[PDB]
Amino acid sequence: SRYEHIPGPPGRVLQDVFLDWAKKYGPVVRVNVFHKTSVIVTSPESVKKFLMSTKYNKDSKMYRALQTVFGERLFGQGLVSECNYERWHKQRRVIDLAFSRSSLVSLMETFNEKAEQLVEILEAKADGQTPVSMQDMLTYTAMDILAKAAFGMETSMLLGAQKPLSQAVKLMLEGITASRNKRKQLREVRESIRFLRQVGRDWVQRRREALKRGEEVPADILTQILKAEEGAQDDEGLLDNFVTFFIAGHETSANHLAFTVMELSRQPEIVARLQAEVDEVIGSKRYLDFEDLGRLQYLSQVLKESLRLYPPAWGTFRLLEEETLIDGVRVPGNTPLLFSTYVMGRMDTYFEDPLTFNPDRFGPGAPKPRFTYFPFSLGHRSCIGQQFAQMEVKVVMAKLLQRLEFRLVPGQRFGLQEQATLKPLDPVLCTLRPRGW
Ligand code: HEM
Ligand SMILES: Cc1cnn(-c2ccncc2N2CCC(C(=O)N(C)C)CC2)c1
Repeated sequence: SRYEHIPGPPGRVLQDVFLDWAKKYGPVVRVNVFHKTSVIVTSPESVKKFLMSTKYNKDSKMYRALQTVFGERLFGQGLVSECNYERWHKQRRVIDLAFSRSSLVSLMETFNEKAEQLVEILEAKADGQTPVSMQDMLTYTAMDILAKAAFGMETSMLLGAQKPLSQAVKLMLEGITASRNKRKQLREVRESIRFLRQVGRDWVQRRREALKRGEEVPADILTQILKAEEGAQDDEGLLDNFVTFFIAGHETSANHLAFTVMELSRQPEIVARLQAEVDEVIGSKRYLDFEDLGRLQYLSQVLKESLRLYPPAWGTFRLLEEETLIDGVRVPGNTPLLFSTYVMGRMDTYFEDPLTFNPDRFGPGAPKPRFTYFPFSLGHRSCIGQQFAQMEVKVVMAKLLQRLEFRLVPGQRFGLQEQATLKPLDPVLCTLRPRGW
């Protein structure tokens, strides 16, 4: 009864239903998400008010399925799932040192080496007939980049290594999804989460032994995760952030690459423009320097437009503590507010011809979306990995565009699925040819 007065109803995802309801019932709508009543707020005035203030914190109840799944601690109180401002701020300021401009410049060698490994694997299959799952290959690439860049470890998923780890990630993602929506599935999810935390324990002990033996350890994300727990009572906070960064640092990047390859397979004119830009900026060069990234201006526009239609992370929640009038609607206190870049990106009120893929929306002369577009969120709880992700994805896409042509296999769909994140429904099965052919 406390929400009954709020407007709302008497390869698709629940986000599409929410879009239909936002269009029909307006900027403040009652919905059920993760088994809880919430209110989706889709005005840019509400996005600005609630996301750009430290007054409004995340609603912990809407992060329970990241904290713990089926009684197994997962992300716990790591950087994503910690909803107490002062406990979040302490870890954020320490882990931020690993995402400095200087830190990220030093990662270009890892980005380039894993992107080059992926394109050599794909060029050997580029016979115009062998079907290749681009969603699988891009996920292996993202995992190998993350493991190396963040932890100094070689997963070698591009070589077919670490299949139990790959299985553990997939079952954990299925567990998050099932928790927010029997005996075998419980056992498999629970053992997968323990496996991932045990990977953390093993790799933290490997790093600690290296430091005690006096070996060279390059400062990385893991250095700062350890620094954040200096003098803590135990290792549970460290393993929360290990698992947080192990998962968050590859899954959305993979999803974003797969969506971009999927959408570009039906945009031959935009591909011909991207191929021309990479030819002009990097030419024959095997290696992209940091200064080359800023020169790939049309690619950066294409990747922004991909995130507008296909955001892997569709949004965020804030807790409304006190009854508040939002856009002419009385919203009771202690209510989770849902913000969706997926919903707002598909509203004609905010984007003209919203289903058209048009990179010129992000062109230099174009008016910037004002609080209608937030694939990395906004304000103090925005993605810490945003610049890491934009660099690694531009490196991978630039090297694909330099070397290969992709055709989506007929019958492959453009629809979405929601696990923990949004990603293509289908494997993005393509045939490949070398450029020139
Ligand atoms: C295209 C890629 C990515 C997208 C679309 C994305 C999106 C987002 C979004 C929407 C949030 C806000 C989540 C919330 O409010 O609950 C967020 C937070 C976060 N992301 Fe990402 N992310 C990406 C890549 C990364 C990468 C590469 C890393 C790590 C290396 C990462 C680590 C995190 C962390 C730790 C947070 C929590 C930040 C905090 O609250 O202080 N993400 N991301
Ligand atoms: C499990 C998982 C896989 N990838 N990520 C991810 C990657 C990078 N940056 C943010 C991410 N998450 C997306 C889920 C999102 C969530 O569950 N909310 C809002 C309730 C929180 C932020 C989390």
